[PDB]
Amino acid sequence: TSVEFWQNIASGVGKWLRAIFAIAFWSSLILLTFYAIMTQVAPSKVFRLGALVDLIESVKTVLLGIFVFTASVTGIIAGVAAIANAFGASFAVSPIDVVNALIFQPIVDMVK
Amino acid sequence: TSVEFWQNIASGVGKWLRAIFAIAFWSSLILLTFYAIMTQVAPSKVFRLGALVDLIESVKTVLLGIFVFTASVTGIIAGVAAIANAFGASFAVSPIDVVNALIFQPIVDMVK
Amino acid sequence: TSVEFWQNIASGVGKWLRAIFAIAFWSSLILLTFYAIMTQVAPSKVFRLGALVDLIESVKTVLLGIFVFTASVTGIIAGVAAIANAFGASFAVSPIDVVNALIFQPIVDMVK
Amino acid sequence: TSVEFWQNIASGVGKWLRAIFAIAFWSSLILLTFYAIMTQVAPSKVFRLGALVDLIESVKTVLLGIFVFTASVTGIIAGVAAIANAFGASFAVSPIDVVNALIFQPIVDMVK
Amino acid sequence: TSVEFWQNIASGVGKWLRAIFAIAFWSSLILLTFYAIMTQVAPSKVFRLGALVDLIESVKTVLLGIFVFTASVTGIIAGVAAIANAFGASFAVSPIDVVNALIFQPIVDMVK
Amino acid sequence: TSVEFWQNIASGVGKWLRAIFAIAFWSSLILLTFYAIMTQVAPSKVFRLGALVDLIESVKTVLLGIFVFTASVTGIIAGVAAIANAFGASFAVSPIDVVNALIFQPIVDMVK
Amino acid sequence: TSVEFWQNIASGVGKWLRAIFAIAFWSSLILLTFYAIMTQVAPSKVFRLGALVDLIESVKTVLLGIFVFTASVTGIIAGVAAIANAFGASFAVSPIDVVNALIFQPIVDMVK
Amino acid sequence: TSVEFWQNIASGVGKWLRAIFAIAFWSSLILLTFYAIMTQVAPSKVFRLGALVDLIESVKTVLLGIFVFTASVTGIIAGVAAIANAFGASFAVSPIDVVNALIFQPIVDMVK
Amino acid sequence: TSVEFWQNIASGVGKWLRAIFAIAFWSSLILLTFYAIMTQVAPSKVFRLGALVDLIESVKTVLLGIFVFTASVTGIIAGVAAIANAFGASFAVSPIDVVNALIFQPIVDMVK
Amino acid sequence: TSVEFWQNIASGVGKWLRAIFAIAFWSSLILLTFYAIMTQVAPSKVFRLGALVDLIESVKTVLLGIFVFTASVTGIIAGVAAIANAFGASFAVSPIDVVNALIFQPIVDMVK
Repeated sequence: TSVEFWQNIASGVGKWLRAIFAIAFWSSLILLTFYAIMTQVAPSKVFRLGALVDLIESVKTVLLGIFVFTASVTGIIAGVAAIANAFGASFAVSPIDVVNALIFQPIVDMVK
Repeated sequence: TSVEFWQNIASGVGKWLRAIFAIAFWSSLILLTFYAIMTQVAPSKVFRLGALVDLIESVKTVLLGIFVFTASVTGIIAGVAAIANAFGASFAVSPIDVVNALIFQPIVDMVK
Repeated sequence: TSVEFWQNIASGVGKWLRAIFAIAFWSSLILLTFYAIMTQVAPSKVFRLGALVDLIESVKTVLLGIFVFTASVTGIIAGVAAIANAFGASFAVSPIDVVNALIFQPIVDMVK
Repeated sequence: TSVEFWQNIASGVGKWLRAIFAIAFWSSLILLTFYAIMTQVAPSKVFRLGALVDLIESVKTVLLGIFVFTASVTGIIAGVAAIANAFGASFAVSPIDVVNALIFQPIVDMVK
Repeated sequence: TSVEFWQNIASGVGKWLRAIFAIAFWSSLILLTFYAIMTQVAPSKVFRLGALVDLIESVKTVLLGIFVFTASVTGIIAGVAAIANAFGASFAVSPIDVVNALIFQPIVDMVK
Repeated sequence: TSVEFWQNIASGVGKWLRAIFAIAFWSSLILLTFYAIMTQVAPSKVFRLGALVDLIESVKTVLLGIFVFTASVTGIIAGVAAIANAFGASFAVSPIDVVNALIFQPIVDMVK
Repeated sequence: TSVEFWQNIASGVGKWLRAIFAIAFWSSLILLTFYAIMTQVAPSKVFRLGALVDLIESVKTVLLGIFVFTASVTGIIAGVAAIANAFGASFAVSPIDVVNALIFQPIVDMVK
Repeated sequence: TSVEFWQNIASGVGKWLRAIFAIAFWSSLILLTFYAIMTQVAPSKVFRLGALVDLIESVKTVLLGIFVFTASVTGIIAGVAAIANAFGASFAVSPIDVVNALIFQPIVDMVK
Repeated sequence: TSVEFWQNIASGVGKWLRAIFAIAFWSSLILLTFYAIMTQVAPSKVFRLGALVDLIESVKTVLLGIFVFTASVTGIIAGVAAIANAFGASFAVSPIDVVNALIFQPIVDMVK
Repeated sequence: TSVEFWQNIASGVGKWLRAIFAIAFWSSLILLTFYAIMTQVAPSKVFRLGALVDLIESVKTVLLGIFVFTASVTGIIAGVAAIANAFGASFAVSPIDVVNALIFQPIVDMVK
């Protein structure tokens, strides 16, 4: 119906999504903690060993997911910036600012 | 539904998990004590010897579990900090503070 | 063919599904009991230990499933209620009543 | 096919399982008795000593199993009761009644 | 190409499948026997104990599989019979006859 | 490929397994005899005492294994017979005949 | 690109696979030998007993694998031969020759 | 990479394993000799008696291990030979030659 | 707009794609290395075994992918060359040069 | 974004992985040393015997893992080299250099 309506809805959903993404990262951390208490308390050696293995699995998968997310954001922004070339068009969007704000800004300002 | 709802639930579950993790560490200590009384009271020499061996087993496994937990936390935090590089992004999260608060802060403030 | 026909079929299948869901929850409880007798009777220590571990696995998975179900119901109802906004539409559905009736009402009125 | 069919089958299997669980507990008691006669009759001192040790092993493992069972039942019921909160839902199930009926009611009414 | 061709092929494959299903049930029985001789001959106590545990595992899994099969057959036949209702259609198929012939008829007429 | 092929292979392996099971039982008997000659010839008192203890161990473990085997066979056959109920299905398999033929028939017809 | 090219590549990979399969069978034999020396040299009785048990495990699993392989080959060839029927088609492939050449021909011509 | 490479590696490891197995058998013999000198020199009667008992233990365990090894080799070879039947396949491997070469050929050609 | 514009863009994207394909192959190699360290460090035997299995999985899938890629390139080039026939048209493109340059040229000139 | 960026990241992760792999091998050596001190200090004979057995287990598993790693690397490189054939393509990669640099070069230059 009107432009600022869509602007407001997009901004709201964006902030909600980045907030819940930070919550998701810290939930991965708490799941790391849960596997820690599991390997601390599990009676048999084999269960503690399996808890250590899946702890390493969780840390590796969270790191890989973060890597893919940041790499994809940088890739899309740099691809659009480069595709502005070969045509003469100027794309001054400062990719570092957007890749910082979308990825690491919501994460940092949290205390557990 | 709302952001602070998820924030509160995550904070509550985090504090509960760290508290029960400290309880778990001190339960490992009391299990050490139980093996101590076992090797103190076991009539035959062989049973006292086995109690000593599994006492050493328990101390080694608790130390290894603590090592894996702290190493994994430091590894994930430092990996995200380093992956902030090569892209120009800034990740000022003070990894020492989080590795202290998640690992050793709940443990220290307990008296048995 | 006619409206009340579909109304009746939907109501019947809904009541059947909630009844069998309560049966499912209490079957999870009886499976907990089965693991209890397993760890009570299993001759070797290792089998009792594994029964304890999978008992904890069962309780954690049933709790997680209940959490996801209730959270999803609350999320859909609150999302529709909020999407009634930004347009002026009124959605007076009392989400608490529906999340109670769909989730906890069938469960409570059962005795094992 | 029909609701009361599943209700009857679940009730029957539940009563059978709790009865056999009480039988299991009293079988642990009779195994205690068997180790008692073993340490009473075993000719060499070492065999009587080992019978005493495994008698203590049996009593400790039965006590630990009972503890884990009752703690898990209380934990699941209290977790569902608490998860009824933060949403406004009411869960009036009287956890004490169910933890009594599932755990200690079948055990008490037996004479050996 | 022609109706009785498909009728014959379906009947043949059906009889072959039910015969091999009865063979499968009696092979589960012989596997029970193999675990019996294992726990009878295994030198160490721990191996006999594990053979007893996996013997119980095998009997429980065969019983659960038979239960799921018969329950699914009864469920599909009764569901089609009930779905004949609410429309006025008549479905006189005698579900007991089919659930007997598909499940227990091939099994009974075998001697090991 | 064909039904009677599988029938013949199953019957052959079944008879072989029951024959070797009877051989296993009588080998348990000969091991009892070996412990008897050990406690008869062992020079020191302690070795004769230990031979008596492990003789009792062998007899108790063979009796327990036989008990578990026969109880499991009776349990599976009676469970299938009872699960034929609640559905109307008839399961006329004469459980006593099968529990006799699988358990005690191969054992009896042997002379040592 | 051309027919005999694919013919040659398929023949080469087939001969390589059957040769390495024969190598695999004889490696199972050498693993049997390794468990033999383990149970011959293992100092404690329990380790020799476990080596005997896993030796039996290895022989049973190799025999079961060979059985499944030969049964599957015979089953596929006989199924295609039978499916040539009911349509009038002739399938003169001599299943015995192929089941011999694929299974036992590479194995026999080896000396360890 | 190539067939004769795997052939050579398998042959080499096989010869090494059979040689060390013969060394193991003769080491069992030298351990018999060590128990002989122990019972010859042990001052107290009880220690000589215990040395005699564990000497008998060693001879019985070496004989049992050799029996299990040769029986397992004969069993696997005869099982594959018999499983060649019921399918028409020919398995001309001369089981006696392989059971001789794998078991007794390395042992005989040694002088202590 | 102009021919050499499209020529330049196609050449640039082609070189970028072949470079990242070589990077992908060497990343498959480093993933092989990661599974190697996993099976080297994994505490329990089962985890090392699974790491070996998925290591073999990775090598087989990389080899199959390379095979499909090179076979598809050769197939398309040879198909166009052959379709030049039956019409009299000449297609002198030297398929070996293109299948070398597109497949193996980017891979070889890399050092890890 | 750019080629040398991916080149640098791949080279860095490769060197890090090979360094930590060498660390892993020497950690296997130190674990061998730990089992050595265990069997040196363990009071009862049975514990020293078990330490010897698991010492042999550790050496065998490290040797098997190294074998699988080097064999897989040689296999993939030789498979790609051979698949360069049958198409005319040239693959001059010197497999010996890569199998040396990826496997043994990081290991050798370490002093413990």
